[PDB]
Amino acid sequence: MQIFVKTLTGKTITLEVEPSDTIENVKAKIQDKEGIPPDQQRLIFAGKQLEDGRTLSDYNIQKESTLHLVLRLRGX
Amino acid sequence: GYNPPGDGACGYRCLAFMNGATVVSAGCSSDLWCDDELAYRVFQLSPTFTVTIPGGRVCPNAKYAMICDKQHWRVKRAKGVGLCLDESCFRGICNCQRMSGPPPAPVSAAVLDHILEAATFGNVRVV
Ligand SMILES: [Zn+2]
Repeated sequence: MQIFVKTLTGKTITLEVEPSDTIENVKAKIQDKEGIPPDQQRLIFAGKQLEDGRTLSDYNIQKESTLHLVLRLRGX
Repeated sequence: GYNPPGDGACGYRCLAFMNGATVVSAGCSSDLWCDDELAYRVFQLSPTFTVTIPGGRVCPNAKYAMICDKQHWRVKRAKGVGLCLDESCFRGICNCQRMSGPPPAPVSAAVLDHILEAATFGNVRVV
């Protein structure tokens, strides 16, 4: 199924996922497309930061859901 | 805005700038660099800015954008009064409309000093 990830610049990324995908795997899919290391990524859905070992289904993230990608930043 | 020198305390210099203060650093290693978590602690006491990257969205009610560009922090003045609400505003993903309101109170120099001193194990202090 597809989900969408909205980045800080307003770009929308489309990911191919399954409900059993872990947040860690989703972050690796985002790295594939945007080049951001997973350890820098904070994924937000329903106002909550998603934890790495959980699955999309654990958060009831269904087809055509949109997540926000925010970033850890340091500097110077 | 404000573009700090490139010394290790650069992000702390930005936080101070947005609160009408300056800092002195005895040296700030990369493990002690200002990060988004520390910036959020300061935001919670005077919620006037969004932390983001170049081209990133700023809360419409932010007075400043604190921008991390290739591991260098700087501050740009934004178009709001400094009336941000919560962490969604801090990250630039809120649904705010620009509002008018009274100018925001900065974090006091002493309160900011304690946060910076603790975060940098004494190496960065407010002047
Ligand atoms: Zn906002």
